[PDB]
Order: sequence, then C-alpha cells, then structure tokens
Amino acid sequence: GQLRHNPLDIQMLSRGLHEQIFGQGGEMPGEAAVRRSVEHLQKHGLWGQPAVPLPDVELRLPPLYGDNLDQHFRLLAQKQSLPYLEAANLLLQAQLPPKPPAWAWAEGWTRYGPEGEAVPVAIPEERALVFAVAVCLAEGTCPTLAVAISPSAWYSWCSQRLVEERYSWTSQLSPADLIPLEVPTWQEQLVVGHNVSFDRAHIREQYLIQGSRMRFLDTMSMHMAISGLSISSVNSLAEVHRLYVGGPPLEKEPRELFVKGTMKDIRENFQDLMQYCAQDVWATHEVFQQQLPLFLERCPHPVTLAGMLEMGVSYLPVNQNWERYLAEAQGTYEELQREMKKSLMDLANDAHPGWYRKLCPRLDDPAWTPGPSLLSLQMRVTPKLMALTWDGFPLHYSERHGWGYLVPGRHHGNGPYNDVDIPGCWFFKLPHKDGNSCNVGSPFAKDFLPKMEDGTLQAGSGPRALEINKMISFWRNAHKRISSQMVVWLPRSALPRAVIRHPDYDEEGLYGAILPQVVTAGTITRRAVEPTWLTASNARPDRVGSELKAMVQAPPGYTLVGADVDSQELWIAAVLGDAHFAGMHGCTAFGWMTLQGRKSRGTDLHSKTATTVGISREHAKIFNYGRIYGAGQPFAERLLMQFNHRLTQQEAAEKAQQMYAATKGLWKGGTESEMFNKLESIATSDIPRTPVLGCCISRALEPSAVQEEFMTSRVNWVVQSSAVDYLHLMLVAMKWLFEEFAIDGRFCISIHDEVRYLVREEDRYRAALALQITNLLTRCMFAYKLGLNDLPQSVAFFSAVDIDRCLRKEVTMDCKTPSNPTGMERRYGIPQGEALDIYQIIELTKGSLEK
Repeated sequence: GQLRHNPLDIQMLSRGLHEQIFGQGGEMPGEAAVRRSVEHLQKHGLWGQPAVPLPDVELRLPPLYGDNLDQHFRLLAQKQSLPYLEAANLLLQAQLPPKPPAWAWAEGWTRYGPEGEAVPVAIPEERALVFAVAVCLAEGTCPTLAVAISPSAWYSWCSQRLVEERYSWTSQLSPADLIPLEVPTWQEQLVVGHNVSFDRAHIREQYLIQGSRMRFLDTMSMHMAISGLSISSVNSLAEVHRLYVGGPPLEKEPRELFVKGTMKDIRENFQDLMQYCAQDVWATHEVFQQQLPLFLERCPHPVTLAGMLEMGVSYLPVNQNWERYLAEAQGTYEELQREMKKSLMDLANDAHPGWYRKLCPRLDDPAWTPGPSLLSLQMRVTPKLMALTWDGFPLHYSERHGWGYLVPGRHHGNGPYNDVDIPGCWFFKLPHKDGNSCNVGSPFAKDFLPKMEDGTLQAGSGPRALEINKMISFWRNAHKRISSQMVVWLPRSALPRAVIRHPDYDEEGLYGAILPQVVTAGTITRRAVEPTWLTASNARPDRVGSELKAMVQAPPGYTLVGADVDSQELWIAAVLGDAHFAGMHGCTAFGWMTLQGRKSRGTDLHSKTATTVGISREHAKIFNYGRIYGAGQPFAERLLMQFNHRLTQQEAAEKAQQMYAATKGLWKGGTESEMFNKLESIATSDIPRTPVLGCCISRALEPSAVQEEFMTSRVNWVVQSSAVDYLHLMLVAMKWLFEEFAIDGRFCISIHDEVRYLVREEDRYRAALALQITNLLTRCMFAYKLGLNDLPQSVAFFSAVDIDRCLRKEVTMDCKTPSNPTGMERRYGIPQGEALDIYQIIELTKGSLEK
C-alpha cells in the first residue's frame, strides 16, 4: 500500500509524494551499511520497537521546474532575483557626473543636469538608485531632505515642512507627508542603501497594502554576509567604504544638527547638510559597485540573494484599536505605577532615613505631592526596599559582578565570588541571557520572567510589586520605540476595494501601518535582526502591553496566518548524520528518535530530553539546539544551572558529563556522532560551504585566516546557515506559491523558525496549505542535497498552523492583561482563532490552492 518502510522499519513518505519528488529508481543501500546501522541501533538498545503508523498524506505538489530539486530551487531564485541583479549591474557599471555646484531651494523633487542646472521633476524615473533621507528630531518623525543618484543624473528632494514655516503641524502622519519614491506602471525597481530600512520607512508608497513590486538592497546585509563580525569591519558605512573601496575617510559633521538642533538651523545650513548627504550617497554607490561581484562569486546559489531581497518587505498593520491601545496601555501604565508608589510607602513605613529622603520631592517644587511620589520601578532602590530572596537566598549587588544572591551557611552555584566578603554567606550571580561572563545592570528585565513562575524569585504588598514589575517589564523596555513607531494612515481612496466591501468595514475607523526596520542579513550566519519585533512575546496573561503582537490587528477583510516549523534544526542535523553514515533514514538513531517522536502521544525528543534532565519542554528545545550547534560540557552545565539552581556545580559537572557520555561519543559510539562527523568534514573542507546551497562563510572566519581556532563558531555556522538556507527556501517557495496560484496575501514578518503572513479573510487555509507544502519541499530538497533518496512521513509537515486576527502563539489565549483585563473580545471585539493540522488543512482546502 501507500505505506512504505526502510530496511530499518521506519515509515517513509507516501508513494505518490516520493514518486513526484525523488522520482523513480535509485541506489539501494549496501548490506554492510545496513548491518552497521542495525548494530548501532542494537548498541543503544532501541531496535525492533514497533511504531503505530501515522496516517498517510497524499497531495499533488505544484510543478517543480527543471529536472532536479537543486535545479528547481536554482531556477526559482534566478527567476526571482534576475531583474534586481540586472539593476545592480546597471548601477555597478556606470559613470557618475560631478556634484552640482548649488543645490535648489524649492518644494518637491528636482533634477540636476550635467552643467548644474536644476529642473523640477515629480519623481525620479530610474530603475536603480541610491537613497538618503534627513530627519530633524525636534520636529517629529517626518523626513526633511533627500538626495538621489543614478547612472544618468542626480536628484534632490526638499520637504514642505522645511520650505514653508507654520506655527503648528498635524500630529498624525499621512501619505501626504512622505517621500514619493514610486512609479506606477522595464518593470520593478531596485533601491540600494546602507541600512535601507530607514529610507524605506520614509517612502510615501511603502505603506500600501495592494503590493510593492519593489525590493530594497542593503549594503549592511551584503557586508554581514561577506565580511561580517560577531578583510572584515563593523557595519558602519564609513568603515565599509574604507574596507571595500578606500580613499579619504567620510566626514562626520560634529555639529549633528538633525539629532540636536531646530528647524531654523537646518533652514540656515541647507548646503552643508545637502553636501554631506550627497557625499554619503556617492560613497554608498562606490561601496555597492565594489561589493556586488564578491557577493555573486562567494554565494553562487541564487537562493541567498532571492531570500535576502524578499526578507526586506516587513509590514505591520495597526487599526484604530492601536490608538486606544497606546492610551489604555499608558493609562494602565500610569495607574499601576501610581498604585505601586503607594505600596512602597507602606513598606517603607513598616521598615528620616537617607534612602527615604531621596524618594521625596522638594518642598519648593511646584509638582510637590505628599510623600514618596518620585518612586518608579526603573529605579535601583526598589528591590532593596523589599528584601527579595532568590529561592530562599537573599539578593546582593556587586560592582564587579552586577546582581547576585547570598546563600547562608558559610553551596555550589553560579560562583561563589570571593570579591564580596559577606560574613557567613557565599556570593553568587544572577543568570544572564549572554552567559556568566556578562553582568546584569538591572533585575527588571525579560530574562527573569521564567525565574518567577517557578518560585525562584520571590518577594517579601511584597509579591504585588514584583508581579507588577513582571506586568510592566515588556512595556518598560520598548514603549519609547513602540510609541514612536511611525504610523501612516491611508485615506478611503487608497484602501483596497475588498476592505470597503467587507461587512466589518468601519467608515469612522482608522487604518494604519508600521514598517519594521529589518536588516535582511544582520548576522554572520545571515540572520535578520530587528531590536523589537523579532524578539517579543506573543501574548501573556500577566504582562502589561504584552498585547503588542496582539495589537498587530488586520483591518476588516484581512487576517494573520502563520505557522511554526517542527524540529527544523533537529531534523537538519538528523538528515546530515543519516546521509553521512549509511545513506538511509534512521541509521544514526538520532534521526530514528526524531522520526518516532510524537507530540500528541507525549514521547518525543524534546519530551524525553526534558524528562531525563528534569526541565521544561522549552528548556529541552534550547538544550537540544545548543548541543546541535556544538557545545562543551561547561556550556551544558551552565544551561542546566540556569534552568535549575538547587543543582550544585560539582554535581552540574557530573550531570553534564553523564549527558555527554550517551551523546557525542568518541566521533564514534555516540547517539549523535555521525552528524558531528559530517559537520566536521564539511566545515573543514577547502572554502567551507553550506551542505545544501554551497554558500561560503564570511571572510572573517575562513580556515585560511583563522587556522585551528574558533572551531565552535565554525561548526555552529554550518547548522545556523543551513537553517537560514531553510528560511530563504521557505521565503522563495512561499512567494512562488503565492504568485503561481494568485493568492492574495503579503509577507508580514518572520521570527527565526516562525513565519507569519497578513492574508485576506477569504483565503487563510490556502496560506496554511502553501506553508505546509513549503515545509515539505524544503525538507525534501534538504534531504536530497545530502544524498538521501527518501523522506520520513513523521517530519514531513507542520504540527499546527495558526489563523488569527492578532499575532499570538496560540489561537485560544484571551490575552487578559493588566491593561486588557477583559480580553480581546471584550475590549476590541476580537474573537479566538483556529489552529489546524495537515489533515484538517487538506480537508478544508480539498488539496487545492485554486478558487
């Protein structure tokens, strides 16, 4: 039947899927390899265990171009990024007229001729350009000046708020207050700039919901990919120009009028600022024309370029509920903060002293109020006035070590540190997200949220003050940029016709948007970086303003559809090891355990690891992923101590050694030895390349210039860049699926292994099915590149796909927050969503993405 098994009794894909994907015929595994795999399985005593078959999946995938999987993905990526490559080469191989003598002083765009003449124009008409914007921080977030370059001639742009002077300006941003850098219908455009996200944020037409038909190329992303750092330089454009092109250093203008100045200063210093911006644009042009050939040579697989271009169209819609959110979050932020100030007053009274004197405003202060009205949770004196204990151990701060805790009885832990001499108590350190070599500047951080749910961090209105800190921890560290996200509100004419015709459409409502400032490749492993939205909780019942993701609410007629990949890095390592060892699935027994792990049944890799260690499922995920990247025993013991503190260091070393005894091996004799051997083989090869796409590592870590150093980072690059190739394949495949079947959706945001989309209400299960097919195709190509001619059924598709009107991990949580105690339905009329599995998605969509 459709069920099929390997000589190691693991169910593979269905016959239809395997025939359509890997074709027919192949090299049968050798008898010696089969015997070796069986012996390895019997060595760990995990052979012959029956497994209940998962139901078979039969679906007709979209046609795959070419005659092979790698050919298919190469063709897809070339088709996607050919026009932008052509525009890149056009900008690269072109002349450049000198700077015009005198800049124009008029509203709108102006074109400068070869002789310096100024001709007013509406919008630039160039395929490829370099862009720069000017922003005065004393007037608002509206852009001020813009100078553009092209193979033909320069361009300049002056803001209406710099030409005309008015007493007051509108407080709400509008499309009328931005930069017109779009040309409605060669086709498609390329914009090149250093951190081009900022220049994308100030474009009038970049906030539309219909479509972009434009991508942005960032010298930061290419610089990170080629010569990034964790023949190299930092991401600063001056350093980039010095490293790649060289010549005179770029002036710095110590005046810094835009950061610190007024509108009149700019009114008088027009020429200097225009000269500086034009210099920066020319420098970026030189840098790009020097960088493009290196990128094309070093990453010959077009998938990297296509994914990098596609990963710079992030878009966040916020409707009128966001406007209420800011007040309700701040109103709760104000009300709770004043509530907290009264709690410490009672605590202080039960506890004038010098510390209490500093908490009281001066008598002559006009804003004087009775008692401690200057208190806030951001102050460093709040924890001391509470006598907090770290699992029954009082806290203690050190200048040389940051925050820590004292264990009476002078126990082994994160320490002990002898620089602090507390009689009868040892001194340890509070855990930090960046390891024990960094210091905690404030206990009011996100990292200590797990430490309070398990009772590790306890108060002495004692628990209220720490709980409310947990409430306003999210809004404390992000309100400045969350409140200063630029919002552009479309008029009725600019909104899509589908939105107007929808029954939930509100005539008196407000529709807006946010453009995240995403660097498509902001890490040496080609990882995207965003300080706020890529690292943020989905929704929690005890955090103020934690509905930030839940505040990214689609307008009537649209919804947010997304999913999370199941054991992405785990399965990558599994297929690597299986391909290295014997050319069959489940040989290394790591693939065997992953394949037979079940989430509904409760016996999976993460669950088994958590049970063996004694930690949570998320802790197990973190531990497994850290091990796959390659980590020593000390890192594992530090992670275990972070996830459990009663454990002592002398016992932490023993537990880490016991954990590493089963895995790793001598590499031979371990559960996950063969994947390690494959990683060491490919990483140590001449000109290291990804096992799948063959995209080289950064020049700052190649073995020629590093020799036998930084091996851990080099190995970690293999896994992380394989995952990033998985992500780029996901992006290009999802874009191709949207374009081929004409699906009305848009890329909203991608968070590591989580990819989210802003889709219409009419087509949501179609986006779910396309995401499932993308995961299947990516895994099949990943397996084929390593030499394996089959794919398991159990890791073929997604576990669950979420359809919702808000961003949250589960479609069921009511997002009851201190600022939203009633719920999404009661406050903003937002119901609960749906989560679906592959069988349910197929049943709903009938296995088709058509209409």
